Amino acid sequence: MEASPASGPRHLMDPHIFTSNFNNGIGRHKTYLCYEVERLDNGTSVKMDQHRGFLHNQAKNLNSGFYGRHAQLRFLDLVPSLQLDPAQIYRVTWFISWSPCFSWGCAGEVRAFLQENTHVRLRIFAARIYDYDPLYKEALQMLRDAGAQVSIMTYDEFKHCWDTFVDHQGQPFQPWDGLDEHSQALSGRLRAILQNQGN
DNA sequence: ATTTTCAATT
Ligand SMILES: [Zn+2]
Repeated sequence: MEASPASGPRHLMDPHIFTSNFNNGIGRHKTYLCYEVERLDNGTSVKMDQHRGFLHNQAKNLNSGFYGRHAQLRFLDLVPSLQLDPAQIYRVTWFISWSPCFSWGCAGEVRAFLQENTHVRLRIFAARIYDYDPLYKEALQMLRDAGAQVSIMTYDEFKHCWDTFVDHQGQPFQPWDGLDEHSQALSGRLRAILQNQGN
């Protein structure tokens, strides 16, 4: 297991794990949540020294054997840690490999946060939409009520994501021929869920 | 455009 270099900083993401996790292929994949924090200044976006970070659904705990719930809930507690103030506007984007998520408290608590902080802008990016049965359709509409901000990832974003999430020299990102077929479906799948809004 | 996928330990 070569894994990422020990002398290297944990801020860099391994290329195999990043590609394998973003590959969305059939086999074994660990759910990962990536988020970014930026400070807006009079309409001017400003980035801090380094607030990039991500969370995984895999943790350790043999003595308690207890596992954390949805990674989205854990990030919710990360909001108060930053101590965001209502006098300023901050842009927070959450990236999740899967979009579907059945739960009566996950989206419920997340929706309550948006209602409590209407000045906070939250963007949700769905790398792939296929994890829960069609029921997730109603769950998506519930979150869309307060999170009316849904966007799909594009191949161009993948190139930048690798450089931003991965910074290796001599190992360029090698895109797989699968975004074109899903890229068009992602737009069709996203509008399909919103099409129910006409009802 | 589609691909009948692992996640709590030893
Ligand atoms: Zn959830």
